[PDB]
Amino acid sequence: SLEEELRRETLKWLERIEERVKEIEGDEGFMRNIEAYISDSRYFLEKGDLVRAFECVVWAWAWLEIGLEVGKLHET
Amino acid sequence: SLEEELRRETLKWLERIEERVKEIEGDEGFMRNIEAYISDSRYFLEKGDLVRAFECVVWAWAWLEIGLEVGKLHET
Repeated sequence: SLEEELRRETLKWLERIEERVKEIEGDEGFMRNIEAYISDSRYFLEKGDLVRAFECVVWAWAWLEIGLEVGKLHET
Repeated sequence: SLEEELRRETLKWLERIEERVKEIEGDEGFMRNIEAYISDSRYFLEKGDLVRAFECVVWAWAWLEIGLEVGKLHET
């Protein structure tokens, strides 16, 4: 149930960002960080490390959202 | 045990940032976001919403770390 809640949220945000990353462009470091935590969330999700899996999806989203906010990233 | 793992990590990162926020200065929006998710992590942690509690601590840290990286925030 806590396992259920973390799995559902991780997958939800991970499926969203795998699409979202494709819609934005900009600073290559920001973009590399994004893919780096996307890869890591995917990897931990698969082997069942749910806390690290969720932790990496939130970092991926923060680099993405904050990148957009400060104009290091732009929608295509 | 998953409850244990989320509680331990949330508290650990929350006690660290409550100190850390005091050591840095800069852009007031960045700083307001930081305190806003610190407040929210504290609130969810207390009522037992562990996933949202952890989720807010990671956002608080990302605004802080990324703020430092892009030089919107500085160590005092």
